[PDB]
Amino acid sequence: YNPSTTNAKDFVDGSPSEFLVDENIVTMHSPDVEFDDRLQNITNGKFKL
Amino acid sequence: ITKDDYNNADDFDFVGTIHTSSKIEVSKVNGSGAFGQGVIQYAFTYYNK
Repeated sequence: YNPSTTNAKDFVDGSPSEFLVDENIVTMHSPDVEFDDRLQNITNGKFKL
Repeated sequence: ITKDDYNNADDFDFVGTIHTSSKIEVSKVNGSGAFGQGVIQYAFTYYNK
């Protein structure tokens, strides 16, 4: 949106039930998580991708 | 009688002697293992074969 014209709220109110994709936040799916229950309890694990 | 490095009078007692200042710190790692819920305390003791 152009901030000089409209606010964020007024812009979203034209279609508040619209969805956008997000590749900046992804969802990794490995068999270890589903089958190894030790990886379903990770909490803020410092890892590199 | 097959040892010639007896340097004090406490080396002959039934109970052993500790000369060094053992520094043993225990920290909890999370992610790997299998334990039961509760609190746990670790005890240490030297013993000659």
